[PDB]
Amino acid sequence: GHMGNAAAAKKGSEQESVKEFLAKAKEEFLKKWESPSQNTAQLDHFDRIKTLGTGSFGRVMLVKHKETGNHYAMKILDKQKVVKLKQIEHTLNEKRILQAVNFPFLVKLEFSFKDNSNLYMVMEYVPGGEMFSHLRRIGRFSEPHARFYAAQIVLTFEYLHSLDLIYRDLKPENLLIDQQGYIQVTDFGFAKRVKGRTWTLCGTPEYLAPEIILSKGYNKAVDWWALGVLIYEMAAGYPPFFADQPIQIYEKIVSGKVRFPSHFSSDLKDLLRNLLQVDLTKRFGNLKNGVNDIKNHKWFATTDWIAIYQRKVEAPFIPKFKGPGDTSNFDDYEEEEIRVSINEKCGKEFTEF
Amino acid sequence: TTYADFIASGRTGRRNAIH
Ligand SMILES: N#Cc1cc(-c2cccc(C3(CN)CCOCC3)c2)ccc1N
Ligand SMILES: [Cl-]
Repeated sequence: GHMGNAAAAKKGSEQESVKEFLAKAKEEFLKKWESPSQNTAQLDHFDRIKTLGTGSFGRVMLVKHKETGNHYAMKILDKQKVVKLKQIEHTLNEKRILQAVNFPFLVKLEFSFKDNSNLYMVMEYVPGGEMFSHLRRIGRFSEPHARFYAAQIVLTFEYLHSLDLIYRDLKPENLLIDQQGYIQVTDFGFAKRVKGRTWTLCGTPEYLAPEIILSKGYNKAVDWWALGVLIYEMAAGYPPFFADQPIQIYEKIVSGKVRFPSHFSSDLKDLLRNLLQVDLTKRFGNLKNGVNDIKNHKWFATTDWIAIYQRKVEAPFIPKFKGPGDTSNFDDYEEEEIRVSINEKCGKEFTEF
Repeated sequence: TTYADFIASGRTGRRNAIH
């Protein structure tokens, strides 16, 4: 066989220990899911410094807590825009997930509050910026560098899936790098509690699994497909399926064909063919052996999963850091004032926030 | 090359989610 006695016993024990960890983690998540925290700070507790990113209904800013001097990232959502864009449920769900999860690669919610006009989530500040920027600048990551990040996503999805959470929003634009070079996942608007299947068309064209494109009921296997897209893009510098227009991307995704750069190792190509598998009865992460087909793949043979979780592996890349509050690794955005209206807006719909 | 095709796609910047 592939393993002698000692290696087989060690692997078996490790896999049983994962089950034991996840059972405890689920119990802890379910307690917090049922008894969420709320109303833990206020706006005049913070100085607003700079915008780190924007979207159609909200922005994220670097802020400084006045009394302590500690920096945080504050997501500000305009209640009226959330309603207009049909994002009430996603917004409440994102906050509920963030309050209840606990894992070293998931961003921590430190405070949350609301006022007459806005909702506020105050999270850890992650000073290395988006993976996207580093990837486009460097061009591509070497296989060991890509593998270090991939391993963190594997563990994060193993954790989320054990809680019956599908993630659905994986891409380099949505992954931040911390001061130690490790990944932080921040965005949970598209995540959903799904023990079985779900049906919403959501995601980003390059990262959509075929079964989403084809309007099927789908399951957590879409996250394993997206992991394949991410690993490919990290290692190649471009994603496996691209074109001028989304429809042409979708035709490539559903085709069952993927091509690889000549510098990809055979181990990497094998892993990617098994993750980027159109046939759900064959996709790694969706078989009888679950996540173990991924974790035990040859491409991950050098990965010490516990050392990654414990953050004891030296990162391949440490972002520049001039000190607390340094925003050099984020883009510059037009700044806009935070207007708080004299009249409360949308109180009933956000009672749970 | 494949890289040139990627540049030609116009989708090298941050990508939005659908709808
Ligand atoms: N530090 C930090 C930090 C940064 C962000 C952030 C930064 C840039 C853009 C974005 C979005 C795209 N992922 C675009 C804007 O709406 C949110 C999602 C998010 C979120 C949470 C954090 N804790
Ligand atoms: Cl961009």
